[PDB]
Amino acid sequence: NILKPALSRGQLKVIGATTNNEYRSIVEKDGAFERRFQKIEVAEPSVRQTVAILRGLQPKYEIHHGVRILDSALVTAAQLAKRYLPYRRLPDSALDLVDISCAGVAVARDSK
Amino acid sequence: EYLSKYAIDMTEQARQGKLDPVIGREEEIRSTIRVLARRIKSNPCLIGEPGIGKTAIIEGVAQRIIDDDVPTILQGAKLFSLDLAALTAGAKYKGDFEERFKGVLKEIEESKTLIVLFIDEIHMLMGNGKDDAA
Amino acid sequence: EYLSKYAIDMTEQARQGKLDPVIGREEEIRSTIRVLARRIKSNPCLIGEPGIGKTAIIEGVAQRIIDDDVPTILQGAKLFSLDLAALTAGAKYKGDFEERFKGVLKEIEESKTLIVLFIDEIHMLMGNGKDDAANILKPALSRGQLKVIGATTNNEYRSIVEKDGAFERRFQKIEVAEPSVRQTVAILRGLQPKYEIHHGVRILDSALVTAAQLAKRYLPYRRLPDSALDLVDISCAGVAVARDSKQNVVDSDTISETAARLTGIPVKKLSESENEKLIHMERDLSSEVVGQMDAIKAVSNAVRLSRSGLANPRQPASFLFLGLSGSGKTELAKKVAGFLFNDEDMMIRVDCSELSEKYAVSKLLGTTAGYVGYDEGGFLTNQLQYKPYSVLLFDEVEKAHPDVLTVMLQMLDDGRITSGQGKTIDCSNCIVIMTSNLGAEFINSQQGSKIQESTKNLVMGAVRQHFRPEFLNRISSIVIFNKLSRKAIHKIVDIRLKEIEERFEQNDKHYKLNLTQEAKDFLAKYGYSDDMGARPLNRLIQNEILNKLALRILKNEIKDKETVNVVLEECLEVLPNHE
Ligand SMILES: Nc1ncnc2c1ncn2[C@@H]1O[C@H](COP(=O)(O)OP(=O)(O)OP(=O)(O)O)[C@@H](O)[C@H]1O
Ligand SMILES: Nc1ncnc2c1ncn2[C@@H]1O[C@H](COP(=O)(O)OP(=O)(O)OP(=O)(O)O)[C@@H](O)[C@H]1O
Repeated sequence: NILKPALSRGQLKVIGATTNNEYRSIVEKDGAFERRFQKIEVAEPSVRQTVAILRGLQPKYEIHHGVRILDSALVTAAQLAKRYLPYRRLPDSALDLVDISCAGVAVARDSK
Repeated sequence: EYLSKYAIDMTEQARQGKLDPVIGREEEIRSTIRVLARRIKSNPCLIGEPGIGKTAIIEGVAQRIIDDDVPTILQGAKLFSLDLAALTAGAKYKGDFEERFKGVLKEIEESKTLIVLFIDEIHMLMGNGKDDAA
Repeated sequence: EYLSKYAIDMTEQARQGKLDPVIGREEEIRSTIRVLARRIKSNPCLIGEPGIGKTAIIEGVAQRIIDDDVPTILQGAKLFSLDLAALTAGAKYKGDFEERFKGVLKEIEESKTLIVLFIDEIHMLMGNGKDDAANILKPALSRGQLKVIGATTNNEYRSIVEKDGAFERRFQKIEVAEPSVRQTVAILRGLQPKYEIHHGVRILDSALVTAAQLAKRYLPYRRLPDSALDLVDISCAGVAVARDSKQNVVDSDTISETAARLTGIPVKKLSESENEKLIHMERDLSSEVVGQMDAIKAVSNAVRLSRSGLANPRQPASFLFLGLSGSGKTELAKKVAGFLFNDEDMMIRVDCSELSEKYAVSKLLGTTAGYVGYDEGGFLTNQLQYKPYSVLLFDEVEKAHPDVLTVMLQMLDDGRITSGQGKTIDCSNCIVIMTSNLGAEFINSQQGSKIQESTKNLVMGAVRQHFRPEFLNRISSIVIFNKLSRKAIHKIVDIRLKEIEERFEQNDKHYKLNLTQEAKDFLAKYGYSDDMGARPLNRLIQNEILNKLALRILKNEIKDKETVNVVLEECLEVLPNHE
């Protein structure tokens, strides 16, 4: 009855999260969970939105790595993420480019 | 008493207004009652898709009992919902959990009104492929 | 006295009248006694399907002992029901399990006669992973008589033997038979007074006969010793239950109807009206399906024969629907379900469109153990096990490969279809409707809307070329649907327009259907693409009416209702504005 009697009574508020195909498995294997949880579709952000996110996270990266990030750099990460990493969704794809680039600067400092 | 630890008094909850009033399903509640009113193997099980309302029927049973819509045969009755915990509270010390279960059964038959026990998720009764099902 | 702490004295129960007497089991009882009389292989094992009187024999033995129908050799023995608490009373303390079996296995022979132990479920011994779980005490001590009688399910016996070995060598396997209906009734009669007394109702003797006979036909999943009693006990309760809510058990009005409430099977409800079940069927099927009256009657009549169980106990109502596509070859089937279950969606559609002999049977019946995924029964087993009188539809059964057709051969004649699991279904109470397009080559000649004799034979030729006659010979009727004469089309257009209204959810916008004879003729005339049946009428309506309507709705040019007129096939009907 994992979470069951409580979810069924409005008690034990639970916020779940999973991947579309994982969900598919929930729906097929249990079914009743789909009747216990309210599905909320989460949408991939656009490039513009992705950049806004990156700007917001920019200080976490600058502080962590000890680097300064140009705004055009973040725009670039989002554009390149969409164009060159088509199989992986934008939030991480852009962040990987930003985070790794920042890391590279830091690593490079210790290379000399 | 094991019922005070391992089961919910559905009829208490009905009495307390904690259960939704049942709407319709008159034939299903009558069918349920006719089976419970049997003398031999009086054990109905509600089958249907999840999301159908079969629990609501069980709540309906409790409501019928509270307001005595239940036939004379079954009016002097109580309805409890057995948690899996009777068995799933831990099997440490093989057989103990089966004994708690049997304990519950002793309480149910022993005199104190026609106590009927509700088994939710009856699939759990399957045990470990018979074997542990005892 | 371990036995007085952990076991029930079965002869106590016999003496106290707590056990039911048994009928017809005398030889099987004698067999267990004769085995006990042996010095070697002295422990009988009652083996059979669940419910096949295995403990009835044992309970019967206890009575035969107190009644002295047992050799004195054995008669002086006492019988006890063991296991369970015998073991589970201990838990902590390794070896307690042996200590629990040990004094039992000593007291059993210590002066106070010989005690026969009953392990009703031998299969629950041996040990869960062996673990020397005191089971070893049995073989170890088994030389000292310590006679044990036990029982197991046929399936379980196999498991006992394979798991232990010694048990096969120590026990005498005994097959226990399922009784015939005649024997079953005799059993029921013996128990009749127990139920009459227990419930305070009477039972008609014909009712007992009915329970056994009815159960044999409509409860194939439960063995007669139980199935017949279930109908008796449930019925008796039904009488007492109704009586004692805020008399006797009638063969018909109580048992036949009870079984139907339990299992489904409308024909055993012995309904008060074949007007509101058959007559209305023809009318309503005819009301919605225009033309093909011949088919409607064929089905209605085949269905009629199932009333009261008159139809053959091993043959589903069965049809093969041939004819022009668009003639309602599957629409009729839905309407039949629409009548039978008062709901068209209750029909079990079988996707015959997708068949290969290598998957074709397996997706219907599933597979055996050892194969990726068991969940057997995709389309047939999983439905028929729960819906005894469902109606099946095979959309293009003709695309089936011989393996499926073989399943259908069984279905159509002794429908004890074996699932991949190995368990049968027994769906003789279902309705089987199958379809095919084979007659297209002849019916498309358009030479007469009612199938003509030449056409009929040519169509049946193709059917007989395609399916083996063995299949065809098992179908209740083969019907070639009539083509949709213009006459039919006018009636159909009205029906379709109403259907559109009926399906239009929340009909704020609703059809006025100011068809007038002119648009009726427009749809009926221009939509009469005879060689495609009625289906094109739908396309015409979508193209000419609904598209415009949808646009006017989107533009909010319509607030409610729905104006119709003809503006002037070039007129295109054209619905008017509204607001
Ligand atoms: N006929 C009804 N009368 C009153 N309440 C109902 C009725 N049908 C549904 N409900 C309400 O909605 C729920 C019906 O779902 P129910 O609890 O029966 O789930 P369920 O059918 O048991 O499915 P499950 O197998 O996930 O338990 C009830 O909890 C009740 O609140
Ligand atoms: N005799 C009829 N009266 C009213 N409507 C009909 C009639 N025949 C056909 N229709 C309409 O046309 C369609 C007939 O569907 P149906 O699938 O039976 O055609 P079909 O011949 O089965 O197609 P196919 O042979 O490929 O399964 C239905 O959608 C129904 O609305």
